[PDB]
Amino acid sequence: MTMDKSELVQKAKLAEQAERYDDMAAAMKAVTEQGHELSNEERNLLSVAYKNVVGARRSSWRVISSIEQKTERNEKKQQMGKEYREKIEAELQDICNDVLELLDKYLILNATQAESKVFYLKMKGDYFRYLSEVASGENKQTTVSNSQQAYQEAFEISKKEMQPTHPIRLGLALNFSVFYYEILNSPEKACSLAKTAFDEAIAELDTLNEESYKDSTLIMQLLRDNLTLWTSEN
Amino acid sequence: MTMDKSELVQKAKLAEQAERYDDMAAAMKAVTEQGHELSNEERNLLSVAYKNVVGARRSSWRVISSIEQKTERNEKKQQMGKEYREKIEAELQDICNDVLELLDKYLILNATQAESKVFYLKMKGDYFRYLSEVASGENKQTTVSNSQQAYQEAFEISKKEMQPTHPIRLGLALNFSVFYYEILNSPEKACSLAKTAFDEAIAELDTLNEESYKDSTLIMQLLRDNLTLWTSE
Repeated sequence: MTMDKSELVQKAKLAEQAERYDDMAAAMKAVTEQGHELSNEERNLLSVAYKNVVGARRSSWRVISSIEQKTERNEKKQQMGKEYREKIEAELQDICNDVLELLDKYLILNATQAESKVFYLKMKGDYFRYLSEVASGENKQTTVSNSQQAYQEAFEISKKEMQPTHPIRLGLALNFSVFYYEILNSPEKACSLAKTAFDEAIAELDTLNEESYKDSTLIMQLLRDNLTLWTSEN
Repeated sequence: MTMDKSELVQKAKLAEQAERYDDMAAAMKAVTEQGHELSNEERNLLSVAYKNVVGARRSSWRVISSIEQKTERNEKKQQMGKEYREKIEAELQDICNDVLELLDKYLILNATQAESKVFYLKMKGDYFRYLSEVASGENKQTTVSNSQQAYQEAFEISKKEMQPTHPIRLGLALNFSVFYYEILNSPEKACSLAKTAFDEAIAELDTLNEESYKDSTLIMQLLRDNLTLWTSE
């Protein structure tokens, strides 16, 4: 948008406080479309806004999907359940596609440092993952594959360029391992990935911190908890 | 759109389960616009949908208003708080105005029994009251006056036609008394209305019935609590 960036950012913050996450996302999409690299604060606002927008549609889709499954002899209740589920699905797809287009058009190509690049490639993986959850047929294999590919690309960059305790690297490992567990139904790959990322970070508990170690240890703990759970479920 | 009434109702119910109240409201608006008197189930769906739609905006408006009064020294910051509040205010106005138009064009004129008519006039009062909360200047006096007028018209019918324990009649007295107290700053009139409604209901306990016993006595208790609070001030 042609609106002042600082005004759009302030509107995003107000929208967040008002719990008007569709407004928050529109403000940050407008900031993105100015075509400058986002600051850390701006990137976080964009990410929170769309998480919450897509989150609301995912929750509605789960509720309506349950109703629609559940055998329905009543012709109008059944047909309206299915049509409404389809309407929510399309809304969700449109949101994810809008994010994916921001990523491909502005965010990934304007990213000039490895950490930002990893952050955005991770987000691409996350939004393909959301699309996967509602996809069917060939489109499902395609979205799953695209999600894996974005997460893998992020991950190789993060291993080459970032410290293993960096919270963005750790957050990627968390999400990627959970992708394997929940989307690909592969607890073995999920464990293998989470274990390596956890062990690599452990090898560098030489952060500083003692004052700020928790920026890393809190996600490390999430990885370690998944590992213990997964190992004690197989 | 091509949906028939049964489809729209089913959609409204699905929308409610999904917490998609804007969709719920749009479905009940379309049902209304078909021009038939609403069933009791339908009238309740419409009321719940719009309560939730408007309630969300009002909640946002209160949040923004509070932030705007903490500060903030900016050319933007106080200015953006005000502009964003104003955006919320126009959204709220558009919702209330849509309801008011449904009420003026379909609901009130198609109502064939007193209880419906009172319900919808009360709602007209309620939605002019919501508009008042964000109005300023001359438009504020106009919305307040319109709220009072609709509540009054409802009240005159209810006293003539409905039992004093009827939950709609009691709910009207509650909302109307609270209007006088909170919006018009007239505690004496507020107390008088609440006290009369409470006293009339209590004199006719045998008109209570199993189906609406709880609904009635809960409102009667609200009226009695306001009365105790107000008289204490």
